[PDB]
Amino acid sequence: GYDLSASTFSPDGRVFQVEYAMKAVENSSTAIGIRCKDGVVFGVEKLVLSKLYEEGSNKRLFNVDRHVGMAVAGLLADARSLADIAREEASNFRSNFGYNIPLKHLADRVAMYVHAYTLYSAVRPFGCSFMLGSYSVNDGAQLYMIDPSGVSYGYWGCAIGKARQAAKTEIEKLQMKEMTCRDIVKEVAKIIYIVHDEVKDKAFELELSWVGELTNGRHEIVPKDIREEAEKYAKESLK
Amino acid sequence: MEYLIGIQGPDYVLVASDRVAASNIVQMKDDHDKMFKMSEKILLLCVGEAGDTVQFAEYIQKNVQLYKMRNGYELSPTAAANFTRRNLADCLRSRTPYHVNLLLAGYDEHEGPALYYMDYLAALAKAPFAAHGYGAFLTLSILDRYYTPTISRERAVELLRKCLEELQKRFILNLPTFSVRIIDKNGIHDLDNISF
Amino acid sequence: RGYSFSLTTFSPSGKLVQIEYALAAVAGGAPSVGIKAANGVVLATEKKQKSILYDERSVHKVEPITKHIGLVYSGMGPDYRVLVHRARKLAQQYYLVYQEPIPTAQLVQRVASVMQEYTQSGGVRPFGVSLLICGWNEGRPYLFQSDPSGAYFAWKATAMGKNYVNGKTFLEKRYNEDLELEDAIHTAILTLKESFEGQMTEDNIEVGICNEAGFRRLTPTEVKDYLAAI
Amino acid sequence: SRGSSAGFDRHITIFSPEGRLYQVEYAFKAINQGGLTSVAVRGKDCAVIVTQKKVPDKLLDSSTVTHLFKITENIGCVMTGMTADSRSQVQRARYEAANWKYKYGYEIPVDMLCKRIADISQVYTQNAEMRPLGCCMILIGIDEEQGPQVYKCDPAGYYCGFKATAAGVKQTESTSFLEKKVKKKFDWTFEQTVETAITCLSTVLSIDFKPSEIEVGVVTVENPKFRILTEAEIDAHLVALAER
Amino acid sequence: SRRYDSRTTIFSPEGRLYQVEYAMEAIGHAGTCLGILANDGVLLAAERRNIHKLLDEVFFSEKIYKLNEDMACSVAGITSDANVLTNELRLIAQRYLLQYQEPIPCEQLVTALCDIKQAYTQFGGKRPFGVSLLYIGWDKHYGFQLYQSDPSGNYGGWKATCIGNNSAAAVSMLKQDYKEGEMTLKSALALAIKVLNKTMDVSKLSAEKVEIATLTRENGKTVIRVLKQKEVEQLIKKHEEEEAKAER
Amino acid sequence: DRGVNTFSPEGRLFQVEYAIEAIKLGSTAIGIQTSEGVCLAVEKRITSPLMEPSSIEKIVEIDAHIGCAMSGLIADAKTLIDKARVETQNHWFTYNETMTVESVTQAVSNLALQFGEEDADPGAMSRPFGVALLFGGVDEKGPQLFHMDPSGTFVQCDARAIGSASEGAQSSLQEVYHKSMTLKEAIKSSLIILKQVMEEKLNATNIELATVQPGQNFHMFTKEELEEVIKDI
Amino acid sequence: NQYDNDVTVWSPQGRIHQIEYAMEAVKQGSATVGLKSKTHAVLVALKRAQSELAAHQKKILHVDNHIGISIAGLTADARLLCNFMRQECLDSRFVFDRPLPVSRLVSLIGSKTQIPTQRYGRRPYGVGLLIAGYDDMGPHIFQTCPSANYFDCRAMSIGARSQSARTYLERHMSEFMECNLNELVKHGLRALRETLPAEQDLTTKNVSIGIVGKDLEFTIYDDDDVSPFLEGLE
Amino acid sequence: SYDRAITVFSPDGHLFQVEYAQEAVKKGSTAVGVRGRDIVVLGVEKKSVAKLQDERTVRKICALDDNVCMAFAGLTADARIVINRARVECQSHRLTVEDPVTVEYITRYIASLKQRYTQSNGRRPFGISALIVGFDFDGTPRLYQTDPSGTYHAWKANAIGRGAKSVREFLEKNYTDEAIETDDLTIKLVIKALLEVVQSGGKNIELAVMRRDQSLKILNPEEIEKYVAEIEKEKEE
Ligand SMILES: [Cl-]
Ligand SMILES: [Cl-]
Ligand SMILES: [Cl-]
Ligand SMILES: [Cl-]
Ligand SMILES: [Cl-]
Ligand SMILES: [Cl-]
Ligand SMILES: [Cl-]
Ligand SMILES: [Cl-]
Ligand SMILES: [Cl-]
Ligand SMILES: [Cl-]
Ligand SMILES: [Cl-]
Ligand SMILES: [Cl-]
Ligand SMILES: [Cl-]
Ligand SMILES: [Cl-]
Ligand SMILES: [Cl-]
Ligand SMILES: [Cl-]
Ligand SMILES: [K+]
Ligand SMILES: [Mg+2]
Repeated sequence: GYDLSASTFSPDGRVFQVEYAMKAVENSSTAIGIRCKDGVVFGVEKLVLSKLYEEGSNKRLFNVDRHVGMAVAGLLADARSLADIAREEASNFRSNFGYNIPLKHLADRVAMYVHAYTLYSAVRPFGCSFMLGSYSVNDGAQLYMIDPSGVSYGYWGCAIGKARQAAKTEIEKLQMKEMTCRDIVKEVAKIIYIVHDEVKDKAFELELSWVGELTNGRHEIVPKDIREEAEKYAKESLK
Repeated sequence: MEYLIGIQGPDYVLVASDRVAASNIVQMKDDHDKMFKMSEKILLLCVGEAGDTVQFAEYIQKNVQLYKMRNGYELSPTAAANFTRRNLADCLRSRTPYHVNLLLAGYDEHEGPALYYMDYLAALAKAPFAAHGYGAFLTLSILDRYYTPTISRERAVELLRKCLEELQKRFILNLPTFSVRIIDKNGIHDLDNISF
Repeated sequence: RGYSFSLTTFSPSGKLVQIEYALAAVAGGAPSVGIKAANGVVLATEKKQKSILYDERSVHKVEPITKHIGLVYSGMGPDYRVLVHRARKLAQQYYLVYQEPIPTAQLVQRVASVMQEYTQSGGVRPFGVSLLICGWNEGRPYLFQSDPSGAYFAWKATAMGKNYVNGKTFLEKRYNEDLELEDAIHTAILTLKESFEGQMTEDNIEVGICNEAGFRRLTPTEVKDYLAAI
Repeated sequence: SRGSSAGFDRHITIFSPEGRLYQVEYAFKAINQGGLTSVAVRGKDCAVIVTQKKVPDKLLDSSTVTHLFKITENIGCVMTGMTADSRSQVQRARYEAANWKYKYGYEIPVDMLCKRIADISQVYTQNAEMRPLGCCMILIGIDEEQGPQVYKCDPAGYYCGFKATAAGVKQTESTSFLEKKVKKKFDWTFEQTVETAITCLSTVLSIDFKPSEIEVGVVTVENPKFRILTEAEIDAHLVALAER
Repeated sequence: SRRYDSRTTIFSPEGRLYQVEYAMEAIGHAGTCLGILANDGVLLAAERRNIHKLLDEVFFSEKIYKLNEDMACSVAGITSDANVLTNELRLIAQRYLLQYQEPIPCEQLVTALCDIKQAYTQFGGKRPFGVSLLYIGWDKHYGFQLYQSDPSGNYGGWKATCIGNNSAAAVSMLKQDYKEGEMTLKSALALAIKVLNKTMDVSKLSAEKVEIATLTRENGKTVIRVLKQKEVEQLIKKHEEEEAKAER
Repeated sequence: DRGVNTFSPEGRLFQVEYAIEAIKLGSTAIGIQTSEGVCLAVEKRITSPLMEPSSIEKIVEIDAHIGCAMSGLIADAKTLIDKARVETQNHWFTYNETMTVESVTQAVSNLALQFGEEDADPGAMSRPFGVALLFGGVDEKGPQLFHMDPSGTFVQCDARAIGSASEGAQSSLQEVYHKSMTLKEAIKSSLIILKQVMEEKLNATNIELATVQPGQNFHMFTKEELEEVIKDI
Repeated sequence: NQYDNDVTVWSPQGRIHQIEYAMEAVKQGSATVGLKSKTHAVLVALKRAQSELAAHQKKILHVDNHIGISIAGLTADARLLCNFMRQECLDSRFVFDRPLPVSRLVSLIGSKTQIPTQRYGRRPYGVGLLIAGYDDMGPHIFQTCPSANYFDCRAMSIGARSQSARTYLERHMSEFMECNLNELVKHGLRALRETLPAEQDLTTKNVSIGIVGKDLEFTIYDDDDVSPFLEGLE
Repeated sequence: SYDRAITVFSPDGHLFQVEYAQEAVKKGSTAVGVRGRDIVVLGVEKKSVAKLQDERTVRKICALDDNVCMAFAGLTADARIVINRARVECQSHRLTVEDPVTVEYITRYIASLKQRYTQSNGRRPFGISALIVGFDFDGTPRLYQTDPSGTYHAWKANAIGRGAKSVREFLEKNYTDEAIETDDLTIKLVIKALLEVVQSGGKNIELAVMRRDQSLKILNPEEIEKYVAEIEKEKEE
């Protein structure tokens, strides 16, 4: 059988172990990113598997540098490992070159690390996909997504996890190029509520973060009051 | 300051060494033995820096004995002398040099008696007679004067004594007793200590 | 990580099958010929070259190792480049120590030893190449073959790659010891023509010569000259 | 023989009974998984690379979707096949070129760079613990003595210089198109190099391109620095072609 | 990786080492190689496998290797493997000369190589070397000597032996004809030819198809020589004359 | 065939489970803890009258205040026993005090699960130890008996049997054990139980017995002392 | 079958069977409960005794003055991880002269335990922990898993029949924040008691208790010391 | 370096590589040891005879040091490795302790070497058992046996290799105070024990003795035939 090692091609030229890692991501609940006029907004449908957990357990949004957020889907221990790799890459870049890592370079560097786990019987591919978002006056808003194969591209809008397609269909309806982060957070909440399957998974938390002109290029959690209004807007829009 | 001497006759090698272990202004042992049996027909006599002397000689001894166990026969005196030299030379420029001066005395069935001199630098010379220590400065000329290649063992023990009496007379250090051994076809024989 | 176990092992009948299969890669390679003349050696090979699109001069199958030694192969090109590089390095290592160009036989022995390693060392397959190595030293020409096992052989003349059995019998009929280099080049090309298919040009074969002046590739114009008679 | 197999010869890079390396063969199939084709052509004055630019998803930042890469100021490349593998190989090429210049004091020749990458790929065909990269690299640059160069290397570690070449899904059809065309030309040499590249790609795909559906990179004897054409520049070529 | 490891250094259920046994089958198919000890010397005689007409003849032998001043060997089995081992023998021998300033006794050289062979059967997961060797030598402890070693890392001393193709038949002929304590180099040579004549059942024995080397002592020095073709043709002649005399 | 660090679907390491089965091939050993000290007793399991029974040592001194009884693959126990001896002496060296029975047992138990084949030194441990151990001794907590198996799990026991007839022997230990039992009663009980479970007829040469008491150091019973205890049983 | 022996082998469903199997080691451990108020974090554990004459396995371990753990699964893996936690705590006091924040220590566990899940020939840790701590952000109960995931908990139970204990905890969790210590420990014990067969009860032999809080360094209560907590239960 | 786990447990607690190593020992030539009062004797069945063999080069009885020797059964190449390891260790002991080894010390060393090769990555067990004999510094005679597992014990007498079972049976019945009261009888016991199994009425038997302080003496064919005739004419009555 041709699907047991990332160092074996199948006869059609596939690397099934990478495809299987992708299936782990596609089983996870949905995360979205949207780039807009003045920043990037992330949102995650964070399924609550027990009411015994604290609100805030198993965050899927991370700060990887002061100007860079990361949003994940897939196997969470793998994702946290990658957040640490991203952090180290950003820190090393600052020490060596003396300025904040450009988002595109950070994405490319972490993608190459992910890629290195797709060649060998000695290790397995990461079971996660993640988005990286930043804003600066010089570089504007940037949103990248990296998958288990190590491919990295830039996006206006992106979604990862099980309702990815349904989410992309909703993101496509927005003229995000002309909208502000404050407008977009509502829309992010709205879209998470639309694609959530309330019959098949009972309870979720909305996790929101942003980076933009309004945060002075710092990646931050969306303030509690704004998140709560965004949820109320999303719920009422579901009508 | 330690003294070693060897004298090779036609079918034997005679060796002697002082029996003193000194430290600072005191003799701390007066029956010390500076000879190491390597095999049935080989003695290594070793002097020099404390620690280095016993560590080096006992390493050589164990390896000579190992060769016998592995192979069922002994190294020749010449092979043993070259093995010793290789080790000392190999350590000369290492982190663990051995500051030792040696004589190796032996009898080989086919080659007869042999006496080898080695200094701490690991230069190896075969000689009809030789001596190490400050006492060599006072005794080598006595050996040059009276030796012959065919010197009998009774006469060789006299010649040895003249060297040792010369140390009593003229050398500033108190070396009152000496170990004496002879090697021949029949192995290693202990003789009486020569004592003053 | 590196696998530390051998990928070549003995079968119950005493065969090293990975080596036999490496030999099958060589047998399916493009033909190569070597002929030791009285005063030199010729190495000749066919290019497995489709397309007018290839820049035939961009990569060479006939390659210098030193001023006085050259080689060609049959089998897998990329494996060959490994061995060329190693041969060149071995030849320089020798020169640095001895300050004399490496004797052909010494270079062969060292390259063959590398090939042997790849039949036993951990986590690798043998080379899918046989080499023909020519040289001139001690006032005399040498032609050797080195195979995927690391075995080597001195030849007066031989063929390797596709249709090598018939090439060797063609050479057995045609070789004599007194033969000169120019005549030998001619017979080497005729030996390629035996199994060619599709009209010979100076662009789809390569020829190297070795004599007292040294090893060199023949130029396209020189090869065109020899091709006019064939 | 004829497709025989023993032991693990379809899983790792050991020889099959015919002397094949199935894992290497499968790496060539991996090149086609991405569904793209690239073409490269050289003339006396320039060398060009053209590839398809597919952006199916409207939410992609299309400025980040490229298969063209600068290796040095004077060496460009088009990658075909698995994307992350390709990016890795581009990074390695960048490193090898930079290291060459540091150690030797002159820019790496295109042939030498292509050879180095091909030699690195060779290792993956002989060592069992890693797979080959499922990608194909085409390099362009100007050599001071030989003029414009096009080189290609593959997952088997083969490499060659070309008058023109292709890679990916329609490689064979592109090769036939380019063969047929050069035979007509005096001194078997391409002259309208950017138009030949685009026409070849359009013919074998049956498309008729918009300027946002292809990318073009060039090096020239007068301007050796690798340059990527804008959309407007690509459009001036598409319109000039359309009118004959 | 555990899937791909063929586990070359493990026991089989009967306490066997299969790679060693299989390597022994490879040797059994290689060229016949015999060694005979005499009172005044020791010889090796080997079937040549390099016999194609277009081969060039550049070295002094095909399968006989000088190891040091006082020793030589021949090999049966995988040639490239033999080249690795013979190079190692030469190194061991020079390490011993450097250390002791006398030549390595013959049995000590054999033992040292056999410890390397043994290791390849016990650890490291590599295939063993597919070689058996015959060693001829003189030393000051046991004079003229003949050893055999095989891929298990076992060895033994012999008056006369054979490895490679048709060994079993060659050893029978040796058991019957060898005169313990009474062989000369002249008679050992005659016997070597007799044996090769019967065990090369691939055709009428010829000088081009065999190699013979002798090891003797002359004036306190060891002499190792590969017989020239002229000499070998003469020995084959004298054997064919003797078989004619044999009836009546 | 699978790796040595593979979990079964039940959440156990196959190699450890298999090592635990090897303990059942061992001869029976018994430990009992009393307020007056601990006794350790073991069946020698002699296989030929030509074997010297004194060369079977299945009870060993760890230090003057600690003994150890073993069952299973005895050769495996050597590196464990040596580690216990060395640790107690390291502790004495550093702290100038005797190491507790619990601490010695803990130190040895940290070697269990240190096996595996890609991570560690060139020839590190390939498999777990096929041994169970009873550590019996006296420290400031008083007399103590600890049990350890190849999982690296260790626990204090009032009485415990290990080895082939440990079921059986453990049932009899439940029956006879009580907290106020004297050492002499515990010694008698463990020999009565060994006598039941042993295939051979118990005598003064085919068993070993040792004690540790607050009074006195580790003591292996001599033949004559065994003969004396064996009279009543 | 072919996907279940190596932690490096993804299955076609996007699962890693070796990780799932390692989690079974925790489900078969004896139950333990952790819960917190605004001022204290408590651990309660059922100890198994192999036989009637064995002591009962330790379940609760000291990590630092402000942190302790309860374990379920392979004991030797628990000790290895506990030793790692101890060392990380010591390092933090050595370097910074302050206690390691509990959430940062749990992050370190997640990172350490993820590594062997991704490398050939390594295995997951076969242990689950409940972690009780107190720092500047108050009391904490965290849960760690063989998957290397971890959870910040209002309360939790892991091990055999822990679903029962979890149901009790959900039922009463709105009370926990405002409970005095005595009440909080009682809740822990009641939850743990839900895991027991109908006949059996909590005793001084089978219950272990760990407590840390605002005014109380991490302290373990066993044997006669659990008696105060067991009286005035029911 | 090669780090595969070679010796592992199987279901029911088996170590198959060690069991297979033991099978290798069982196919080896029979070896016997008896411990006498002031003598210890080793005897071993030869290989296959072979008239053209140099006998000296295949002995299966080996000196480890002046006061200790051993015989083995199983893989002869493995034995050589174990022997030369033990020879090195005897010299380390003399170096650091300034006494010769006890037979027990060197046995324990050899046994732990063997145990280590059943529990270390990349290696298979040694396919040999050894009978180790000699005298302790205080004159006490000793006979120990080691096997591939690393287990060792002391014996009054024992056999290893092919037919060890029946040779042990014979020894159990024949090892008395009477049968070891003298040097000759101890030696004649060993020969009798071998002649139980030894195919060509030996002939193919190697034998060696060690006396208190006296070092390994091997017996020549002439000396063995004298014991053989002396035993055979006694078994006529
Ligand atoms: Cl996704
Ligand atoms: Cl490996
Ligand atoms: Cl090169
Ligand atoms: Cl040169
Ligand atoms: Cl050239
Ligand atoms: Cl530079
Ligand atoms: Cl054109
Ligand atoms: Cl030499
Ligand atoms: Cl030499
Ligand atoms: Cl048990
Ligand atoms: Cl548990
Ligand atoms: Cl456990
Ligand atoms: Cl989890
Ligand atoms: Cl659970
Ligand atoms: Cl070892
Ligand atoms: Cl046996
Ligand atoms: K590969
Ligand atoms: Mg010093």
